[PDB]
Amino acid sequence: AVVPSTTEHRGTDIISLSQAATKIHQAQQTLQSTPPISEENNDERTLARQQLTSSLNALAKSGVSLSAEQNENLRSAFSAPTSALFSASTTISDAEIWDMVSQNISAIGDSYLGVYENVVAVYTDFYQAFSDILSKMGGWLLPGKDGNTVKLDVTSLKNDLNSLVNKYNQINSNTVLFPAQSGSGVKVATEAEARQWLSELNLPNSCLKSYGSGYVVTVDLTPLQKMVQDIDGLGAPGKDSKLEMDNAKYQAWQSGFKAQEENMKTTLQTLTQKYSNANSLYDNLVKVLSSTISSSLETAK
Repeated sequence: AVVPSTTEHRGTDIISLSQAATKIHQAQQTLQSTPPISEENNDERTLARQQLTSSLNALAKSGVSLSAEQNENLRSAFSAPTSALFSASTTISDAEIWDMVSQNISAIGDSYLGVYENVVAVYTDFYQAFSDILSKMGGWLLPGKDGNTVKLDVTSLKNDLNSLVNKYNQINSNTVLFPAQSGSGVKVATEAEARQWLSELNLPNSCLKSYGSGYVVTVDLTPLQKMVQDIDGLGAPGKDSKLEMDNAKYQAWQSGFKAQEENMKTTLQTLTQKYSNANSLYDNLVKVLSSTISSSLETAK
């Protein structure tokens, strides 16, 4: 080829670089606009990453050239990471580096981000449910028949709470934070792994539960369960109606009920913030990617 061109890349190379940029961006847009709040949503995030992965393999497979800086840039940002499902972290060829990028980014997208997504999706759904019960408090609290007393429909409150605790007490694909429950038939992890993610999510050991050959991490039911305990503690209700109690008794019970609600709120917040940092971390990798692919298309003629 003695005719002037705009790039040392091949037409077949350019097609790959192009599709990669497409996937990279569609991925980045998907991951930034679709929150991990529903199972369907997570499927789309997961998909966007898989397609971004494929695009990368195509690049590596195609053996698409790469300048020195591009190689070192890509290398640096992607090499030597993913240790302990924590965040921890020569002349390497071009085909070799795409494979690395394709390998590592996928690990992060799955073993890390993917977990956080699933965590926020489960914890979200879980707190939502608790919120809904909480909105029924209206028709469950009425001032005392005479003067200073208050009637609490302890029974209905307790029933609801219990159903909630009962639902998430099971071990299925709607109550497991880690590992993510893909498919039919419970997915367990080793205890070391279970405990790693337990630390990562700053969750109590109670969230750790065994299932056959392995372990899984669930939501934290301690708060809800203390709530039920206290309700049981107010003493058996009236005949079949509500339980009456004076102010002191009621005041103390309520503050406690708020303390427990407050607890879930704090767990949840730590989870979403941590999810955020994960998602961000992944995005920065996707930026480096788009940045390298962009530099690779620059008119080098």
